[PDB]
Amino acid sequence: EEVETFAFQAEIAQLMSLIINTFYSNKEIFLRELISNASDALDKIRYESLTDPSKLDSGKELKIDIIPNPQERTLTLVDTGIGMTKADLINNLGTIAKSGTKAFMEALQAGADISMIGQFGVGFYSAYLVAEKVVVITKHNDDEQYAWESSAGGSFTVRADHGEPIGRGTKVILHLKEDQTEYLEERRVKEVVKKHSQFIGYPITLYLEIDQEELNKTKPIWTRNPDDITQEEYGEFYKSLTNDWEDHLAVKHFSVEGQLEFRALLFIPRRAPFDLFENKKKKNNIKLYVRRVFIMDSCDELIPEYLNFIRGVVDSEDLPLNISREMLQQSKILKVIRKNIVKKCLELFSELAEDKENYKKFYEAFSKNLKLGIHEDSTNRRRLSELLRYHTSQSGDEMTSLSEYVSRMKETQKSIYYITGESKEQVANSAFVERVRKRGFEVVYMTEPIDEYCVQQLKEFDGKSLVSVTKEGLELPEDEEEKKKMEESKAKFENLCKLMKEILDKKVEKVTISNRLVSSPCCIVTSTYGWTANMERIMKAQALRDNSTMGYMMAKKHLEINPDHPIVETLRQKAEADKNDKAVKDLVVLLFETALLSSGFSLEDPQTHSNRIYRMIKLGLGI
Amino acid sequence: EEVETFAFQAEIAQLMSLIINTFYSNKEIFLRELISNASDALDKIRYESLTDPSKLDSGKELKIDIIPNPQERTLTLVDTGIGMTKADLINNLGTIAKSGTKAFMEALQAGADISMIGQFGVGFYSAYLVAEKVVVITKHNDDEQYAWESSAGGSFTVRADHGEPIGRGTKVILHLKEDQTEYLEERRVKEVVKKHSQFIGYPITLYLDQEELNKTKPIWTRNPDDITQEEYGEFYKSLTNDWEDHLAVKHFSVEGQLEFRALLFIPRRAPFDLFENKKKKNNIKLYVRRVFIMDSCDELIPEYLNFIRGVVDSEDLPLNISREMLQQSKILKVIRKNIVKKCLELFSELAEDKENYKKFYEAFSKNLKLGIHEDSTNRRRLSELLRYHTSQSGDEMTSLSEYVSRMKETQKSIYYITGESKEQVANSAFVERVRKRGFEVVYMTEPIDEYCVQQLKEFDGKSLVSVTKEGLELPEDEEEKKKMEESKAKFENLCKLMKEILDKKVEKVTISNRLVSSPCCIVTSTYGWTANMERIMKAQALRDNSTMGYMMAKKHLEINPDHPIVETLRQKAEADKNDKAVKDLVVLLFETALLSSGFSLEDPQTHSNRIYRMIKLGLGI
Amino acid sequence: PSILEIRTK
Amino acid sequence: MQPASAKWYDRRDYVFIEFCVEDSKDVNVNFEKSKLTFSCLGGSDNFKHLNEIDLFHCIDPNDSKHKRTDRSILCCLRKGESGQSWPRLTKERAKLNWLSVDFNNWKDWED
Amino acid sequence: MQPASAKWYDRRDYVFIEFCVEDSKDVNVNFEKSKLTFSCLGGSDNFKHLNEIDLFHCIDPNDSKHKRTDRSILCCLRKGESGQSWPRLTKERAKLNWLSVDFNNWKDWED
Ligand SMILES: Nc1ncnc2c1ncn2[C@@H]1O[C@H](COP(=O)(O)OP(=O)(O)O)[C@@H](O)[C@H]1O
Ligand SMILES: Nc1ncnc2c1ncn2[C@@H]1O[C@H](COP(=O)(O)OP(=O)(O)O)[C@@H](O)[C@H]1O
Ligand code: BEF
Ligand code: BEF
Repeated sequence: EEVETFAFQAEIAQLMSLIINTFYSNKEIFLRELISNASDALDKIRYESLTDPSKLDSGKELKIDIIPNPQERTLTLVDTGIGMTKADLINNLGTIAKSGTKAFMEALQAGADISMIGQFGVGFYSAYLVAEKVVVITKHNDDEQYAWESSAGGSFTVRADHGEPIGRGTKVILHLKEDQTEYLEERRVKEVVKKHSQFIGYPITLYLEIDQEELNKTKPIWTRNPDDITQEEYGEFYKSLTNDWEDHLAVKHFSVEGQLEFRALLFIPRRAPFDLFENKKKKNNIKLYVRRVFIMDSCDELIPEYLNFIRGVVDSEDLPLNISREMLQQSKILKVIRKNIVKKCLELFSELAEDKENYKKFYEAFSKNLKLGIHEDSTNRRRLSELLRYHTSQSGDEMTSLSEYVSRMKETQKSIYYITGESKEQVANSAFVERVRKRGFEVVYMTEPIDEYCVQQLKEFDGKSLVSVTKEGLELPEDEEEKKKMEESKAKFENLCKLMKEILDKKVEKVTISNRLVSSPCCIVTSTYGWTANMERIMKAQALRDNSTMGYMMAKKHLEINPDHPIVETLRQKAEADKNDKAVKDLVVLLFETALLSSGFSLEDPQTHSNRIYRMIKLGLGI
Repeated sequence: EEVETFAFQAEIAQLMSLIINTFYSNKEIFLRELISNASDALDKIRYESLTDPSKLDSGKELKIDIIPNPQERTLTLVDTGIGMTKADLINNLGTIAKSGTKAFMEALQAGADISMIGQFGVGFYSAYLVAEKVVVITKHNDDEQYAWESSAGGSFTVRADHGEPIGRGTKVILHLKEDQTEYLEERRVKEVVKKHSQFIGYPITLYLDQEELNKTKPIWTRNPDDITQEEYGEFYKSLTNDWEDHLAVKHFSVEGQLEFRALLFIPRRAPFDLFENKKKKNNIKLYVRRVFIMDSCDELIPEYLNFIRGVVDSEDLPLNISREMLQQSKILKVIRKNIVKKCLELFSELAEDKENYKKFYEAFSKNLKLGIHEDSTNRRRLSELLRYHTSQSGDEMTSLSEYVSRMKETQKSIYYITGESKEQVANSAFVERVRKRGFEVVYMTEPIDEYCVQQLKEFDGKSLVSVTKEGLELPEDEEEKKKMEESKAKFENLCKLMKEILDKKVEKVTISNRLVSSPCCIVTSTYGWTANMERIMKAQALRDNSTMGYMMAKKHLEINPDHPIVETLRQKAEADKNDKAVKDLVVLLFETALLSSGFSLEDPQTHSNRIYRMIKLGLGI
Repeated sequence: PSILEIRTK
Repeated sequence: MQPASAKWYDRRDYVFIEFCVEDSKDVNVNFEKSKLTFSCLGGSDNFKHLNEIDLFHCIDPNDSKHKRTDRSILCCLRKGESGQSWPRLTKERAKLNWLSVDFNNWKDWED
Repeated sequence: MQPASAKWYDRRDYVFIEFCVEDSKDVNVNFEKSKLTFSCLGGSDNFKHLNEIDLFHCIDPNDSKHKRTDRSILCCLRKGESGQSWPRLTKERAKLNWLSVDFNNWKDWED
């Protein structure tokens, strides 16, 4: 039948109750909104005056001001910007969701040195969050003054003004509520301005007695081309931004172009702050500025957890914002920011590497973050390993790299050897490396608890696999003569192996002969599938580990024998003389226990070993 | 001069662009918005049909429907609600910020128990997130069937429709986009409904053929004194998809300015993902008017109570415009306190079932021991919830409040020994004297017990005193103290002699009062790290390497003044000041006692070499 | 597989 | 002859109510020991809103002010006994379909 | 005569452009290998819009389309070479004041 056609309308009585009650949750960004509007006005007048320099005839110093007057209980914001006429008053302040900034920016030449904040059109009505009836004064260059008095009560009364001349520019006058009087102080206003709008391009002056005590004395240098800034101005900017009393260690300046564009600065601090791995509620390191206005700082998506030490600033031009201008829409975007920040931090480390004078300063403070990223980050595990420095046998006191070990490696070795312990003196003197160091092959010391987690996820390097020296098969590049020597020793030492096995039941899986000892007697090793000897000491002290899996993947101990020690050479003869001798059944157990103490294992009820030692002390004392 | 008075306005195109673009971040909540509207209409008609039951003559079943149609892209949503006349269409669907739901709910008679899920006035226009041309067929009981159509372009047509009858009830017919066809699969719509809009009181039926999506009626809205445990189990199994019945349950409500209902379930078996994911704390959910709002945002539940599962419902909270998060973040500081205070009582009434408490404490002990460390306010309530093994208990764990009742008349502290297993600490050299006098020792074997004891320091007025720390004070007789005094008066030469021998590894050599059979032990100082705390703080892999040198144990050797070996050693020490055997035996004894005390021996190759050297003398090599 | 250091002292 | 919307919250020494009646004409705000009464004639629809609220507890009326404005009529009552927290405004537990709680000034003063 | 604000996004095989002119009339949308043109007559004021965009990379227009919805003129261009990512729409690096990126349907297909 017939079709009636209508037009959409808006309930202008609830549409403002929404904007005031619901959209805005923080009753502090009213000052940010007003400052941003003043900045729009100043940018407008500055861009317009680029053609006819006589526009500044009514006023020359572009600026912003704040004049809290507690006697009147009003927070005046004097200004010297473009202003706006009567028709502009009625068509910009009285129309919800209408903004002259966007219409002005859409009508300027293609490409200009201007970028304005604000496109939605509801920012000004946030000033009734913390204020009574508002009063706006204005003076354009093509009109006279016009007082504007509204109270968000369905009315706004433009009228003629007869007060003092302003020359050129707005003068907002709020009226703070009785309980919100706490924004007329020095401390609160300073904190809000510094937090939100510190990087505004025009001077801000707080007239409170009169002392023009400027609040914006730092300037954003990430906009300037990097080639223009000296390596010392970065230091001043770092000191001002972070309050640190020492200059930065390294600095990175890069930009990205495409459908997502932003600029970024990355400073590596000199000395790592204490309590670095504790604060889980606030990390706020990589701030996010959109058109030089604070947006957010706390979002793990910005940078992985293991890059917590990097402190910098990231600025973007046209990201999409929530209606409150505090949260980032399309939270899937951050997967590009993270991917672009990480691969640049790694290039920063790579370029810091070729200066081996302060790499010690960097490493001594930030080694743990690298060794944790190797465990967690599964994509950069290749480029994150070449930045590791490890103490080796053929070095002494100076740390060396894995790429130096590979460069010094023997022509016959087919793997990289390493040993895990508690300190360096304990590791160097250990029994396992006695044959590796005797042949001449280098060894890698790993004296850090995080090294076990680092080497679980590392399996090779430059095509060469990391094989330990406390596991089952340590295939030395052995000469063929020692093959037949091993055959003779094996065929000459069976009975002792079975006799030791039958006394060491349910403790050791199988007693074998050794190929990694030169002077020390029997040593205890573990099996391939399962935690190593040292890792048990860690995993049994984590204090947040389930108790069900301890007995499932523990270990498989394997005793060994050095076929040259007199202690075992005579023991074999004593065993062959009488395989059930009591002294043998005590000596083998004592030797097993004192070899177990050599490795990084621990016993159960060591009192049974203390008593064994005390009894044979009493034997020597004649008691 | 003159004061010109005007009135505010609103630009329609900009407002529409705002609402479409920059309000909602998830394009998948149009379905919950339309389902909320459907349930609003159903509640309207269900309330209307009370006073005048003739309203249900045009149809008597209350339901919701959904009919995806892939051949021509639509997504129907059939209802049986109050419907809308022409005036309602014109003055509700054409005004941005006007809501008839609020006006209807402002005219309730006195207190009618009906709750609607719309206040804002915007949210119908969230359909244009995924829809090209919405069509709303409608039929009230007063005015005939009208067809409504708009492309959200500042225009909408209210036709007069002669098509098929509906009887009574609206029928939204979306026209989905070209790349938004993904919302017609059974699985996708089923999952979206299950996640967002599951707990609504009216059946939802997806014609693919009547698989009602919501079979589980809510039970937190019923008086808890009317629910049997079988219903609680059957609701737990549906809520958490668990094949195992629950273990405990709490049902409390809070009245006042901030009101809410809550259920709390304690699972039977601890999941293997605790302390692991540390990304999403989705255990506790937040419902407002039986609609999903947000999962647990961190401060809802403290970390040490991560195992609690439950649901929280409320009738009035300050929701954001997107209805996806609360506005004021001060609510989640009172809700946390209320939930914690309720859980710490649920545990208390769980305690009195001794046969049932073991099944809980066997799997959820680490959480309590961490809460003692972190919850600085609830230590006096997490202290009586601990059970520990003792020397006079065998295989039956006992609580500290049971220990205090068995205390001797002369006891002035609580003794405790810490190690790495029960077998070691049962036979260690430290308890050899305390056990002798019939005193009750408390065992502590888990690593988290080191953090637990470090922050307790008290119980019922008693102070926790370790047995590996210097200064242990046992009730002694007058004869005993003078015997110890004369023993100290006859062992100064040997004490200073062996002190001269070492002079670096230990700082004193005293006379013992806690050893009976072991000749010598080692105890640390009172201001430092315990013997086992040091061994624990060298396996964190993320720590400050510097601070170990400043807060470190300060060893203090000890000697049993009656064991034969040291008694004979005193003879050789006084006879000759620098006999080789003496200066070897003291080092050997020190290292042997250093191994037995749980200390990480330094450079064990030397201690091994000593044994390998002195076995040869036994064999005469 | 997770490093579970717990802030101590 | 219909009730007007409202919002309310409290502090340590005062009670606050905000009757959202835009463009208020002929406002009759009346306090009392245990009863409250509001009567306006506002807006374009030209109804005569009337609110009949029963008070929870005794309050001092001679130290109570109302600050009329073009957007609301804010009432600020003086609490009777210092520190007595109010769990609800009206005496009867039954819900009032218009009166809500203003959560943008709500504070946990009795921390 | 002024340009009309637009938004654009892309996928693995098509470049999408959506103009923003409500209640359009007699729109003349014409594609070219390297250039796009658009000349509508819409709005309440009966104003004239005109957008001439130089395409960044060659495309085949024979398989293009558009759908004049009463809310927006959604164009859709067929990418000439599959998989070729576009960093920007226009040849000239200078920013256009009326062109943005539709971040609601933006998707990192290159993954
Ligand atoms: N102090 C000022 N000086 C000049 N113009 C101003 C001032 N304050 C506001 N305006 C103008 O009034 C409008 C601000 O309204 P508002 O609702 O805040 O929208 P928006 O923040 O999106 O610009 C804009 O057209 C802006 O140019
Ligand atoms: N299926 C429906 N049946 C009855 N009324 C409906 C239906 N869909 C929408 N409405 C009406 O349309 C309005 C909802 O519009 P909307 O913009 O979504 O606001 P709100 O969600 O805040 O109620 C209400 O007046 C509601 O009664
Ligand atoms: F404050 Be407006 F958005 F510039
Ligand atoms: F969709 Be409305 F909020 F009921």
